[PDB]
Amino acid sequence: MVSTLKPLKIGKHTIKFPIFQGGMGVGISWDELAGNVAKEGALGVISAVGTGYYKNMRFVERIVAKKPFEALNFYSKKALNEIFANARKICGNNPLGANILYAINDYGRVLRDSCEAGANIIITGAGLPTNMPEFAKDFSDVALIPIISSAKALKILCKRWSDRYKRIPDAFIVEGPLSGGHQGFKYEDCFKEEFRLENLVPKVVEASKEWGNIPIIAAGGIWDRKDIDTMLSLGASGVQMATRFLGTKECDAKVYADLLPTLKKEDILLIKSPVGYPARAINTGVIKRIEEGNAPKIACVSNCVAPCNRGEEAKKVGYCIADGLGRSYLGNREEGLYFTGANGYRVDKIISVHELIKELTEG
Ligand SMILES: Cc1cc2nc3c(=O)[nH]c(=O)nc-3n(C[C@H](O)[C@H](O)[C@H](O)COP(=O)(O)O)c2cc1C
Ligand SMILES: COc1cccc(C(=O)Nc2nnc(S(=O)(=O)Nc3cccc(C)c3)s2)c1
Ligand code: SF4
Repeated sequence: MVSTLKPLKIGKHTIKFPIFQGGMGVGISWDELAGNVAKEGALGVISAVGTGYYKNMRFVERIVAKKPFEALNFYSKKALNEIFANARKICGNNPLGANILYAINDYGRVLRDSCEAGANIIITGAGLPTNMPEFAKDFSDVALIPIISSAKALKILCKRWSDRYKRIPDAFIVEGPLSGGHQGFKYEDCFKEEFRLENLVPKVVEASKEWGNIPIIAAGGIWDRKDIDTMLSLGASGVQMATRFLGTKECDAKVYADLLPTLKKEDILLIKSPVGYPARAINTGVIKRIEEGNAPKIACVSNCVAPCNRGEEAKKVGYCIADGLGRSYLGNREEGLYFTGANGYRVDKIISVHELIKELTEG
């Protein structure tokens, strides 16, 4: 209840604690997780990726081979609407974010869908999102947050946004190479000390100085209050954490509650991805199937990312990311694809979102 962490302003919104729960697809950070996180006073973030899978394709107009047909159904507006409404049944009008990656067919469509669903903040990575305000202009109060890997990207994004829209980002998330999901670094760079989050954050904060000290949120490998305090002492205004929340009871992908307490460090690895960035996965499910010669058949149905070119890169790397993550959300241990931060092996007990926030904020 008593904390020395101070509330964080992002645009017109305020969160009690300077903590983001990072967005996680597919079906990992939806209404239960984000709702309870926001209820606790942190920023709950709803992933807008693969919402067609929500409640086993409850809100898709067409299904092929048990998959949402095309990007209009993979990124389902009605599903997103219901997820946000259900989250607000828990967290009321407490701020909620919507996370949507840049490298998609229909980026503006999904951003505006998130705004119309009630998002207070849009968070976008997996690319250089130089045009978020173009699609946000009808929603003046929604804060816009790019995820970056470098101070150079901060400078570029601010200059482009300022020149074109007379607006700059409301915050920046700098994500390091210990994070879950995809990495904003080449595989070889993920292991180099120059790109450790403790080295990225000071550079991004110094670059931020020139544009009015836009708040900086450090993400990737942050485990406990000590890591939070380190990042804050390096100039960050807040932190974004995901793996800790991946190990909470309120996680919307229930499989993780059984997978994480058994997870060993040697079973976490960086793999190739149809998205075109290294992805940090657990060596289980579809990965194992690929190595046995029983890889699921690949034929693009959901058209989930532009860099893949409708199955070309999926066939090259050996798996479809939409199919695998959807199967994971639907409970497929044999063929699901499972992601984790580097810290995933440190999850022993599955605890409540409430006790996690208490651990992170007490004192
Ligand atoms: C399971 C999992 C799924 C993720 N999916 C996404 C995603 O869809 N979009 C995104 O921007 N980041 C994604 N990430 C990255 C997180 O939002 C977060 O920035 C990162 O994991 C923070 O590091 P930590 O996990 O050590 O706290 C994912 C991370 C994990 C662990
Ligand atoms: C449908 O495709 C899917 C399925 C699951 C997850 C995703 C996804 O978008 N995964 C992510 N993982 N980390 C992300 S990050 O934006 O925080 N870092 C980052 C990473 C790379 C580059 C830059 C600039 C920043 S995005 C997409
Ligand atoms: S084949 Fe490629 S573009 Fe199509 S759903 Fe799979 S990963 Fe996405």
